[PDB]
Amino acid sequence: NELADSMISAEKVAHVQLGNNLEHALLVLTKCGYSVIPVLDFEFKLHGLISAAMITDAILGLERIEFERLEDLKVEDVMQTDFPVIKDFNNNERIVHLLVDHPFVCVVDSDHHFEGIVTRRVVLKQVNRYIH
Amino acid sequence: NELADSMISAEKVAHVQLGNNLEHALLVLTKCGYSVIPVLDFEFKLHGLISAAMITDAILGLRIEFERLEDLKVEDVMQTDFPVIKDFNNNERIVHLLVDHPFVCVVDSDHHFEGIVTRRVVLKQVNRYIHLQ
Ligand SMILES: Nc1ncnc2c1ncn2[C@@H]1O[C@@H]2COP(=O)(O)O[C@H]3[C@@H](O)[C@H](n4cnc5c(N)ncnc54)O[C@@H]3COP(=O)(O)O[C@H]2[C@H]1O
Ligand SMILES: Nc1ncnc2c1ncn2[C@@H]1O[C@@H]2COP(=O)(O)O[C@H]3[C@@H](O)[C@H](n4cnc5c(N)ncnc54)O[C@@H]3COP(=O)(O)O[C@H]2[C@H]1O
Repeated sequence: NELADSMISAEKVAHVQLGNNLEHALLVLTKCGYSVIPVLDFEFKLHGLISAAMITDAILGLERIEFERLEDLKVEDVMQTDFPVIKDFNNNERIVHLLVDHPFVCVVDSDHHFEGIVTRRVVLKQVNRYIH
Repeated sequence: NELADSMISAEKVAHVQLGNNLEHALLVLTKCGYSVIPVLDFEFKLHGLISAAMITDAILGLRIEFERLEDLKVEDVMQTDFPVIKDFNNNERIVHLLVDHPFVCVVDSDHHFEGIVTRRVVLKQVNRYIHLQ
């Protein structure tokens, strides 16, 4: 229902490049402001999602949060790999069902090439539009 | 509408307390799994919202300076300008805020924190409507 024409194009999407370390990923997360962003390789294929909580949980020590380890771990060590996806817009009831539990959903082609995202905000804008 | 009945009760909402340091706030954020949560005082008054993004941005030097986490208080970085629900008389205002806020706190007239209203409850009704045709 014209969620297709609303998808946030991949090139406007903040992301972390695969292979980067967690120090770098924290920097990208902090600068862009977004709490969960996708992880891509140099061909812009989607491998996972990353957040600050994923990074911090991975450096929890027995006495302190071991930040010195941020340099040593890479984003693929801690990124989330099981996450829903959209391959086409012929099933946009699925998008809405999905958005109930996921702030955004990645859309990809058959080769898992990252096309962009659909966000809750897109839907809620339309809901507020039909009431007022 | 039924928006009132679907509020998440306060006892189910993770929060950090005033006066703690930024390291404490990170541990709570990381442990509870939510990325933005309220800041309450010892009487359950609502004072702010805090995320890891606010925390890390506050120690972002010229490199991130994690050593200052023990010296900064949550009230030094928490967000203090945010909307709140006082009543459920104007629920189309609640739909309007969810456009730009993943959740909105509801308070009583003394700013005691009573719970939150999340985008998720509106999205469920949307999904329900489409399932009925
Ligand atoms: N820089 C900004 N400008 C304006 N509003 C902002 C904003 N940052 C956050 N918000 C508001 O906060 C909501 C939650 O953002 P969060 O980063 O947790 O979660 C976001 C974020 O993780 C991801 N996302 C959205 N846009 C993105 C982008 N350009 N790049 C990367 N990720 C994005 O999708 C989730 C849902 O986004 P949605 O827009 O529905 O909902 C957003 C948006 O309504
Ligand atoms: N344990 C869990 N079980 C089921 N689903 C989970 C979950 N943790 C996260 N999610 C899903 O992820 C969405 C975004 O969560 P986030 O922590 O960014 O953003 C959350 C968080 O900042 C806050 N929030 C919601 N419930 C909370 C709670 N019990 N305590 C503290 N904050 C909460 O309101 C935002 C919107 O929450 P909403 O439920 O609309 O949307 C949630 C929820 O649908």
